[PDB]
Amino acid sequence: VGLQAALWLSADRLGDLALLLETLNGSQSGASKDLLLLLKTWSPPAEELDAPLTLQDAQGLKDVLLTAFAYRQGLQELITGNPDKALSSLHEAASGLCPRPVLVQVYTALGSCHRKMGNPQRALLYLVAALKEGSAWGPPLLEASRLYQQLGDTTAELES
Amino acid sequence: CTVLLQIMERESGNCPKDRYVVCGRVFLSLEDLSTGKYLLTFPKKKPIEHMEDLFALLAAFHKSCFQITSPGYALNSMKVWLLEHMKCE
Repeated sequence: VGLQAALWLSADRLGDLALLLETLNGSQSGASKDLLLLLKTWSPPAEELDAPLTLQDAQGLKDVLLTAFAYRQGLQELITGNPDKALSSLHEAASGLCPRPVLVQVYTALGSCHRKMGNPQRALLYLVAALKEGSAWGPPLLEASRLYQQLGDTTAELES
Repeated sequence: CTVLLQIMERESGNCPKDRYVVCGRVFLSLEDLSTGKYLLTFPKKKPIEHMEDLFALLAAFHKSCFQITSPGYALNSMKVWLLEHMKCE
């Protein structure tokens, strides 16, 4: 189910994915058309008891599902012009596996949310954290350029 | 037994302030223990509501202190293992 859903979540088939998981859990969970709650409701049925090996198990992939869907939901809402709804799911991203390249990008994303709302001093927080934790600090300095453009700090912008 | 809390200052290299207190007295017997009363006997005394029983376990036990660093992840499975696998109240 995890693997199937990863294909459908690489291939933008979220309507079919939620349908699969609605079928899996009780179909009484028919109206929870949000994924980010169905993925958490979905319970791996064992600690994977003494059977053959695996390279990866149900939970270990559920943990990838939740972070991947959260990140994707967030970026779509941000570009679509909801730098209000982003903040919820972009906090669900860091709360569950965030390999540090996923945190770097979640933080640029939250810098962008706040810059679009007109909250520059909060955005600066998340962007300095992204500078620190990241090995690729292009996308944050870009976000900073756009911040100083929004304000008019043209010397700061140019230096960024 | 009777109990002594000894105090000494460290700052002043005079050894000046070597106060004490006599902090009470502990009477005990097999008549008392035969009816519990100070014991901790496990699982019935799961729900810990006289905090001295918590404090007794944090005094008696073998304490061991650790750092956990995940340097290319964040670390949150703790609470699940604690709450779900280990099943912590």
